Amino acid sequence: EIDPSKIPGEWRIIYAAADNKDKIVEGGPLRNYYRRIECINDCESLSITFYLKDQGTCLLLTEVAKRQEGYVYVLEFYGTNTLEVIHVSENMLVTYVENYDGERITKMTEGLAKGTSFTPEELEKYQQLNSERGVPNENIENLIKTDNCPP
Repeated sequence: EIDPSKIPGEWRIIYAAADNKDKIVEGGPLRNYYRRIECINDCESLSITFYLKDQGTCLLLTEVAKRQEGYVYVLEFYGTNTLEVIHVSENMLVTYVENYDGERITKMTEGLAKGTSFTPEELEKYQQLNSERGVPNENIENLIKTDNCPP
């Protein structure tokens, strides 16, 4: 059960995982450094602020994802995406994204944090969510360690 009151916040991304790992490694289009999620009209839309890093340059973007059904949203960004908020707590948010780039479908997750770094229970929860959705835990990338764009 998703509590929409917990969705908004100054989130940072710790981990991402994808079946097509090339999408989320450094230089990949779906390696996105979160800064903020804002709910618009009671989460009818999510306004998501994040950085892309390209050739050493930090690109600060805000993209708006529109509600499709429940907490599944849609946005065009390097292809057609659905983005689902699959877990949210006071300190953790996990997304599940399906991206179609005209050639491949990519299934991926993002593990976002507030406060201190992911605990062991948070790490395990993230891996369990991945396994439930067929996203390989062997394809987990640590994003926070390469996030050197402005706070």
